[PDB]
Amino acid sequence: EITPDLWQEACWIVISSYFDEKGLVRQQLDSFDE
Amino acid sequence: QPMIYICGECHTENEIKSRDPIRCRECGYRIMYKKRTKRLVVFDAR
Amino acid sequence: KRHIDQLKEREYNNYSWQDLVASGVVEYIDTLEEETVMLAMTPDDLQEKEVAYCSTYTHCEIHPSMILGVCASIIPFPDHNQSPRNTYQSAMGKQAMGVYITNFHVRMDTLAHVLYYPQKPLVTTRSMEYLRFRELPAGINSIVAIASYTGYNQEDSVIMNRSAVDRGFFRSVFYRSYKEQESKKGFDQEEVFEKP
Amino acid sequence: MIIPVRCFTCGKIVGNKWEAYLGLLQAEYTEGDALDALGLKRYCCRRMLLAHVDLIEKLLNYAPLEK
Amino acid sequence: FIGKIPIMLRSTYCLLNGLTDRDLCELNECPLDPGGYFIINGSEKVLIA
Amino acid sequence: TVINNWLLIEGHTIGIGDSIADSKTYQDIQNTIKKAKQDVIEVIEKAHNNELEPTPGNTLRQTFENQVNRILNDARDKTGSSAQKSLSEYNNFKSMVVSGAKGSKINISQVIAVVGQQNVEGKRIPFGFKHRTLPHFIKDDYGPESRGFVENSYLAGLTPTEFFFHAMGGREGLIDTAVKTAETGYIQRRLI
Amino acid sequence: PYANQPTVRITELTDENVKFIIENTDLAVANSIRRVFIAEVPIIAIDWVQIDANSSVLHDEFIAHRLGLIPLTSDDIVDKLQYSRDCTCEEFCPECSVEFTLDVRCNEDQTRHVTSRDLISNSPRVIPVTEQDDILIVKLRKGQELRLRAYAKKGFGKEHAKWNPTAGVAFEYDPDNALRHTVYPKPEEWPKSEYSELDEDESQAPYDPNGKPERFYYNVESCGSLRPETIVLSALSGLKKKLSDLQTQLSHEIQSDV
Amino acid sequence: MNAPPAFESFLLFEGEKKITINKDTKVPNACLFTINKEDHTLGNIIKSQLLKDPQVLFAGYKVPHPLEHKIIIRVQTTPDYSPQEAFTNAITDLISELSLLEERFRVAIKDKQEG
Amino acid sequence: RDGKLAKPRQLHNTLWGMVCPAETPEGHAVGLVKNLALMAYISVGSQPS
Amino acid sequence: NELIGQTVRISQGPYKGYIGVVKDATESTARVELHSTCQTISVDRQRLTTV
Amino acid sequence: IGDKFASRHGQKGTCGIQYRQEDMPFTCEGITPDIIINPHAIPSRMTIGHLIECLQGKVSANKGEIGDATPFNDAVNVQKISNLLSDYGYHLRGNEVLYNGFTGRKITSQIFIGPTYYQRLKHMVDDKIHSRARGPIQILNRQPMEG
Amino acid sequence: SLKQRLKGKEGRVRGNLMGKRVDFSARTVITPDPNLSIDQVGVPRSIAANMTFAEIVTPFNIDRLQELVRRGNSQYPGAKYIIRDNGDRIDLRFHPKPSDLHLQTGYKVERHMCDGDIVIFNRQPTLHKMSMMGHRVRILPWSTFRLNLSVTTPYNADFDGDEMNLHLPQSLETRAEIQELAMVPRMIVTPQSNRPVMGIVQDTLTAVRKFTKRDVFLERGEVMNLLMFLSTWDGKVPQP
RNA sequence: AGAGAGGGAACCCACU
Ligand SMILES: [Mg+2]
Ligand SMILES: [Zn+2]
Ligand SMILES: [Zn+2]
Repeated sequence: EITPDLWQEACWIVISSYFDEKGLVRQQLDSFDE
Repeated sequence: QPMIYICGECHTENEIKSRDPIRCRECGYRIMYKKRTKRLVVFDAR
Repeated sequence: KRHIDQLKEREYNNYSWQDLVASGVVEYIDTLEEETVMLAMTPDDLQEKEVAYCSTYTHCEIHPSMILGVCASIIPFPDHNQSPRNTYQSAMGKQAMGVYITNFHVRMDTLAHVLYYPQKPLVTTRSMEYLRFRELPAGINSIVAIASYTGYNQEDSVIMNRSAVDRGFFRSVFYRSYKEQESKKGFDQEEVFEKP
Repeated sequence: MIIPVRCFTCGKIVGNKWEAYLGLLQAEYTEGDALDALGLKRYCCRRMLLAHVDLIEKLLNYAPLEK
Repeated sequence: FIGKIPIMLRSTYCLLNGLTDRDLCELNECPLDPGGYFIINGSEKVLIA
Repeated sequence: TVINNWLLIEGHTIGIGDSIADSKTYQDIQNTIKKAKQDVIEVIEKAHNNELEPTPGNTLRQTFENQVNRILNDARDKTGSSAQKSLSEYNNFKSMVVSGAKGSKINISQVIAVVGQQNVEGKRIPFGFKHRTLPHFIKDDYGPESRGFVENSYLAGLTPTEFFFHAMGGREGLIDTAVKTAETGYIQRRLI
Repeated sequence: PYANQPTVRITELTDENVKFIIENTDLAVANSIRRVFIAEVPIIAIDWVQIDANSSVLHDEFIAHRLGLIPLTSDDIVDKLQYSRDCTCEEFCPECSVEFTLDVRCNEDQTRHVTSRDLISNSPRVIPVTEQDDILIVKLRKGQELRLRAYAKKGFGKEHAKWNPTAGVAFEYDPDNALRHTVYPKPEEWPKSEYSELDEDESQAPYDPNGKPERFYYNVESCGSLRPETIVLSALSGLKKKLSDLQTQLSHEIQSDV
Repeated sequence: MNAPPAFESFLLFEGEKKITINKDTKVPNACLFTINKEDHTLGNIIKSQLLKDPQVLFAGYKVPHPLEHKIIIRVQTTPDYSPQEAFTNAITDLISELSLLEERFRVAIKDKQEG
Repeated sequence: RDGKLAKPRQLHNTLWGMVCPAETPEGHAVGLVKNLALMAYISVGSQPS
Repeated sequence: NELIGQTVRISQGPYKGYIGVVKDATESTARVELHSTCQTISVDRQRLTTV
Repeated sequence: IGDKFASRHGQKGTCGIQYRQEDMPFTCEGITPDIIINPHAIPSRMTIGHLIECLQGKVSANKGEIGDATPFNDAVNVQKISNLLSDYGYHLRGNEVLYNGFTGRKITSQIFIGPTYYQRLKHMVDDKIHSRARGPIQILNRQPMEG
Repeated sequence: SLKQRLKGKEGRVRGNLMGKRVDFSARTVITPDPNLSIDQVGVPRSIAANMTFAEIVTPFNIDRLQELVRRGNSQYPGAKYIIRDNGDRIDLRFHPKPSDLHLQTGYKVERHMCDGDIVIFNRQPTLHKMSMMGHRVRILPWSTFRLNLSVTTPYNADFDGDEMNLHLPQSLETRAEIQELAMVPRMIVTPQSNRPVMGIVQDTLTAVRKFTKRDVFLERGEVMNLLMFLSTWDGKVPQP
């Protein structure tokens, strides 16, 4: 189902997933890689 | 007269000479680290 | 909710951010496409029925705090400040002494400023967990008092505690490297390391 | 890096509390319960452990240059 | 051999790509370093976008 | 010397208790903001139906813009006045403003009651996107919140859109400060 | 024209702190006694650190700093020690110093904690205070080591904060401000002190113009270098000694003028 | 660099007088007592004790600068009564009450530790 | 640098979420030098075929 | 002088116990670069004791 | 003194003076400030976030948890922070009765106190102090050197 | 080229002839100090032990200057240069034989500057004449320029990392000129708007506004503590 | 007891 009011802790889970997958310097590394 | 250097990655020590190319004997690592001085140090604990 | 359930249990389900991108839940919107998108700020306010504003949302912002940079993310309550103050703090935050790197004992950096007892902030943001500011911090939590006094915190100055400083308060250490090599040349000038 | 020996404000000896603080944390206590289980009433002594980052454990991973 | 081109750290053609943090600490490189910079004559260079 | 040494006995501070007004003042501020917002909305609905008549000397869009800016400035002034009637004579913001040492009434109004309208180049926040200021607003939205008016104060904090518009205003101020210096110095050099 | 008679009433006495009340004395006397608690009480602390060898991740001066702030048991030796600069010895002796030796090398894969226990004194009485765990000086990886000799000398809190025996000296007079020295804007919001004696209906005591500060409440928590009561005894002795020396110089100056 | 050594707070030097008496010339029976290498932790008590005399018309003290370790205690007493006498009586009164306080603290310790 | 105009330096509306609104060098390079936002990502580009 | 560049130990005075290196020396006094503090201070030759 | 410190809100400033612990003011308990900042730095700069950080720091250091300071929360306003601080035996708005460090008489005003997060900037005064007197001289023209 | 060497803001005419590098100048951060007069600047010792004033040997000061020369250099009270009658410089930092350390009337002694010496204190954007004023030297321990609070307003220096430039007038004639023209007491009222530029700065202003209120009353001890700090007090406690 | 110093130009980041 949906996240009615535990959204405050649910959004930071996806933020953590993004920054564990990508990182802070994906621009430089991916640009030089391509 | 020879100076003792610590062989970087090897962490072993060896002698060195004047006008001697800087090489370790274990694996020829180029980076040497000079040993700590033998004279006394005294620190005010402040 | 199932996405959150599979996303909390990372390193077990191998459910990454890329899997959520593949699931058609999030997508990357660039600046051209922002001109033709109806963007919800937060879901708890802009999907519930009210005196309706638009009721035609296409995308929703993940979290508004992600509009800020890396140095504006370490500011506690940056929306309560004034914007020039936030800019000046963004300037100063790239200048605070601290453990700039973990292997600083190996690096022969010029002008290495490191600190004795850096601390994580008691008042932190959620975004510091992703800049890893709690692992290589820059600054110490200090018991400040905002008081007029003898007259040495007059015009943008602060009175410090001598005993606290003697207890290692902000006592930093400054490293400076010096490099020099000799030059084998055409025998006219020949540098060599020796005690003169 | 390593835990300060004294609280900056008080001078209360807090350097001997860090390992016990970690033990109380891994023994399923709250941080507030662990602090006053160690006996830290003043919040200036509480911030010394509550906001410390034990960075020296990161520095001990590297092999010592001198040996 | 055409020539040597610089490599920014933590790339897919750097030595320490995908290495574990223990391996990085064995190489005297910290896992905290994000890379993305070139080492030119020992100087760390950043290509500003 | 002697006033500092008396200040040692007296002591002077500033805090978060000096930035909070009683709930009656907050109710007054919120009522004024709501009334002004509804007034702006009804002015907008007059402008849509061509019932707004143009002031002699400018276009209809500006009769409208003058009306909106007038209403919002009146709201800012009224909320500031109603905020600065509730210091209770011990508020340190009033202590510094009345003495004239640091600050003014505008700072008190912005901290306690409302930041006010944010401006770029003397007018409201322009439509950077296609006929909207930010992608969160519907197109052709000439309301207070869409065009840069901030109804929150520094005590309550700004919503992200208000934060961005406030950052725009601060950027304009910093640009002015950074560009003024060289021209002023050159004028001084020529004059001397 | 003379000094009032003060009196002491001790509410509790623990190995950490002492809590007492001093009545019938002036405010300046009470504040000075607090300041002499913080500063003028001499204890024994490490001040001369000679690093024979060091391979730890922490540098030499960081280790010397951490050795400075370690409290030492000086309950009875500090009264016998001369100040180091006042001694006629050959720049160090057991009459103005206490010798400590640290000699630790880590020969195991476990992280070896060089604690305060590894500090070995030649004087059995002057030992580090550490039931409680030891004070962590430096952690050691395998292959690292540190050897040092540290001389501790007598000093007080004005010189450096490592000679401060007190963890915290709480001091307050008139907990319900009948003197009205502090003026609350809204006294209802203000929590009562530990020594307040007003009922929960009342916020603060009525004002009296003829009153004066008296009945000062102290909470002197020691850091372990001294027992909390010998801190007070040494403080009173030190303040009396300072006044006596001031009187002696005063007598010399008066005799010089006449 | 320019950090004063930590012993500048309390240690005198050769050619430094601990106490210097300068007779004031503005009003009769007034003296400035310049105490070297001291702070408020002496002058405050001396001032408070000198205010308890019924024959001291003015009792004050100030530090010229917190970075320079000296205080000046200004004493104006009633005529027929020298300010130096008031000073040397204030010191004795302070010593008396402090010794009495120390003895009473000893008695309190003996009461508390022995029940 | 050193231009008396303001339009290349101002905080445009389309800087929302892509670039930080607060962080900038406040010298003579206000608005010109910017710092990227957190979740903002520069598309590395692919072939249109 | 002979004392120049000689590790000395202040054996008398307020700075007693400090190890330093003599930078300048005279008949009366000598400047000592202290190993502990970031400061070079001058003391009498009668107060110095070489290692 | 002269060393340049700064908050996390653009509230920079050099060290004016350093008092010892006995000269620094103190609360009813033994807590003295580590830093004492100017009250006049607030009203014109309008860093209310600094005050809120101080209040949340008191709440966090008493509660035993690292406080949350995300900008756009709506779950943490100043009133909730004050209500959480009131439970730990403090004033609602973080004010605390400081006693004077010199005279001992309690300060008439109630000083706002609490823990913030201060940053020491790279800028010392030893790196910036320099004097000169007929030292090195340029060769192109006989004027003193630069830097 | 030569035209490029002359035409610039870094050339010969502006860059070298108009604004040139000068000896006898110091630059360090300023920190506030309310315990010294408005015409006093608290300079560090290491700055005062490096900037010298050429004092002429006269029979009035021959013993004092002789003692300062006996101290030599780095004994703060000391000097570093002693200039002969024929313009010959003799070092005091290199410790010559005691034979050529005499003083007769006519010698110059470049001695380290002490308390009471006059210096020129300025900030960078000297937009008016009160941005560059003369102060009296006070020797304070730490390594900053301790200057007063009310002089902030003409200087526009807010102590948040500001560093000032301190020039030393070398001649006695220019010292008297600075004392008689560019003293901050003589630069209180500006000619641009016939008003003072010093004023009373923030904290003193607020404390004096709260101080002079009607409901402010002072106990006798507090009154004596306050009157201790009046420099212009004739020693008479006013009637309450 | 043997006593002076030099580079120079270019370009980046901050500092008030
Ligand atoms: Mg400034
Ligand atoms: Zn090897
Ligand atoms: Zn001895």
